[PDB]
Amino acid sequence: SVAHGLAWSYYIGYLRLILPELQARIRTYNQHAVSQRLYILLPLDCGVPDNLSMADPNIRFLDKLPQQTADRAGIKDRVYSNSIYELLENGQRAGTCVLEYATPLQTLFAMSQYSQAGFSREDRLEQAKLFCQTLEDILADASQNNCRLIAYQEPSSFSLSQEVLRHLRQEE
Amino acid sequence: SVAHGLAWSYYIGYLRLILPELQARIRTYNQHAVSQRLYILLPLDCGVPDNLSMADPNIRFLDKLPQQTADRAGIKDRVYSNSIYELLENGQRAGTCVLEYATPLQTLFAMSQYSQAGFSREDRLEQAKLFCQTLEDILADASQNNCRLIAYQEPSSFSLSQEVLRHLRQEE
Ligand SMILES: COc1cc(CCCc2cc3sc(C(=O)CCC(=O)O)cc3cc2OC)c2cc(C(=O)CCC(=O)O)sc2c1
Repeated sequence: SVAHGLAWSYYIGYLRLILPELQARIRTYNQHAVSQRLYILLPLDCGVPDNLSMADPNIRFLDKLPQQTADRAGIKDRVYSNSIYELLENGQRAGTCVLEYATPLQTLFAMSQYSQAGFSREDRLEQAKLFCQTLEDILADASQNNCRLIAYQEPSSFSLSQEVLRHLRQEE
Repeated sequence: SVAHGLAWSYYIGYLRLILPELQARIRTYNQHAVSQRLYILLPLDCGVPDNLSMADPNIRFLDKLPQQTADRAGIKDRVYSNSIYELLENGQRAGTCVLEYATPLQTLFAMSQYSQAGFSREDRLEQAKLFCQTLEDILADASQNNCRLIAYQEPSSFSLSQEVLRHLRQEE
């Protein structure tokens, strides 16, 4: 309901707008190597920290991609900013990619805390799963070649960098 | 459902982040007069053009506000851009304000066109109304002093600039 709408809104209002322009931005950054594809982190616990290096020190901020701008609903030159991270493994750089969390999962988290939202805290997991499955279904028929969904459930020793590396290595 | 979630997501993922910083950005622009408050256009027909001057020539782009940046879900310095418009009336500048459409209304429009979205085209109006009422209910208890909702239904001679001016003049 909320998850279904969030997945559609994230796709329509964000991914549909950045993904067609992403490959050219990465090619530009590389010519001035960062992997292609936006790697989207989908923690099913809906824990969305703003600083990726805090979630895993082995996920190290490298640089920002050149920004994309577009006139969007009266916002002239609405800016789309994306960050490049290096993934470390036993002190070695193992991968470089454009990475971010899916921000609707932070909305699901925050909504469950507001009494007026009518969203119970114990419904978070079911809604996160529906969000991930819906987004997967959208991207299958859309965008798909320009991004990779990294959905995961934390157990208490978990490596976020290893989770991303497993997806990055699958691309060969 | 989709409208309820969109209203909550627009508030949590956007308005909650820009509205506390808005007054300082407008004060800065004025000291270097633009009205305070973000004026949000809510067309119940869900018609969201990207260029405001196309919707009404009497709504003239003036300048961008200084951008706001924040680290957001792994996006370092995620940029929030907002545009300042002058409102004209019989060739006279009648008001100056930060104006944009609510982008979730463009999501409602686009969702109704995608077969996979399970959203019928004839449900748009009911969903737009629910989105506007929910956002109003959120802002009443939140942010409210930093923005003004301009919800309207087009009839076939309508002045968008006059609709905004009526709200702007109410602020005195
Ligand atoms: C219009 O519907 C959406 C929905 C999302 C999913 C997250 C929740 C949310 C985030 C944003 S961010 C936002 C704006 O920046 C306004 C202008 C614009 O839509 O581009 C509007 C909304 C509305 C939202 O819920 C409806 C989204 C996420 C976006 C991002 O820019 C990702 C990074 C971030 O969340 O700040 S644009 C965007 C647009």
